[PDB]
Amino acid sequence: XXXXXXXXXXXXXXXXXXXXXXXXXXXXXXXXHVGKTDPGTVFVMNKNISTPYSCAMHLSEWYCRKSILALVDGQPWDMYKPLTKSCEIKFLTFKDDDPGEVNKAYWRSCAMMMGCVIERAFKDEYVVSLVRAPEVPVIAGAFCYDVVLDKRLDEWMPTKENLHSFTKDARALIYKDLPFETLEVEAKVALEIFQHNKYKLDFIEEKASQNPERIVKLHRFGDFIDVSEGPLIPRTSICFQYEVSAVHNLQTQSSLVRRFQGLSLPVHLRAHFTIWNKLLERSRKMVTEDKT
RNA sequence: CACAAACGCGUCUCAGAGAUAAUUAAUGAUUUAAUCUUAACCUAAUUAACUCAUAAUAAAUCCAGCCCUAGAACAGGGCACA
Repeated sequence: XXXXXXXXXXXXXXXXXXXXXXXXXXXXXXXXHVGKTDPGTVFVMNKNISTPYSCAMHLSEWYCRKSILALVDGQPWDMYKPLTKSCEIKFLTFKDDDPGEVNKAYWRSCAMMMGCVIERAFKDEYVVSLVRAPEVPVIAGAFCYDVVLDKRLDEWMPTKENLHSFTKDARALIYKDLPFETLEVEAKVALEIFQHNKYKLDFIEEKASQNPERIVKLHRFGDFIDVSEGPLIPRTSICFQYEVSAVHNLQTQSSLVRRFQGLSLPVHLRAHFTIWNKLLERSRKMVTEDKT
């Protein structure tokens, strides 16, 4: 499973390098960024596939480190979202009155993150087998990560120490400080990469083919790749803590589905350890609910 | 005593025990048939110091900010954070 993951990561890196090469082949472009977040700001630079986060860096280190999301021409985008021609750049943060976008992005980042973690733990033991299902976001403050496993994992029970170890590895990758990557790829090469995952194949085939856009955004964290229609968390330093609350088993059309669920911590801030235990209980209860 | 504080002039408390002092008082008893608290040896009893069966001590790893009978700073305490 290590050779297949290394070959898939090498094929994804070659496809990302080829797409990036063919898209950035012309390095002559005009990027004008003008808008008022704080009072007015006017800047003009020449680059292709320009990053608004680099403009945040251009302003100062403070607004840079406090940058979470980027509102462009009224449309909310990730800070890694490339800009072209004239654009109006606004900096959206958690403390702002509109938590929704950064919240959704946060939950989708947490789902992805564990998408990597579980896989890495499953790369520790060759006995286990993992197949990723689609993820279900919940605006109630929940996120559900769906997956299916080998029969051996169906026979063997998920002891508490296990999930604790998953949490430890999650925090490990959290303080490892690994930057997220944003790739623009065709549905074809993507289909080829996701061939080993049936649910993702069905996802792309059914949903993405109906969509007029053949350009899909692949978010890469470590050796893990995920499909996202929306913004991602800026860095690994943004997420202070993570926890694994509980799992569920659903039976549909004579098929079994294993759904893992947990919670996340915004703006690197926790009130106390008591309210943390309370957050554990709340987490598990929200897992028992399984909102849809 | 002109705030709810600090004081005595006011009130309360003060304890075993073990061992040895230098004197001094002995038991069976040699060397030296007697005698002898001593040479040996089991052993009876004797100020303060010299010591404790013990009483005070130590859960670091956030503490912004607001307060305190706490306070030079610091330290200590208390305030139902985002």
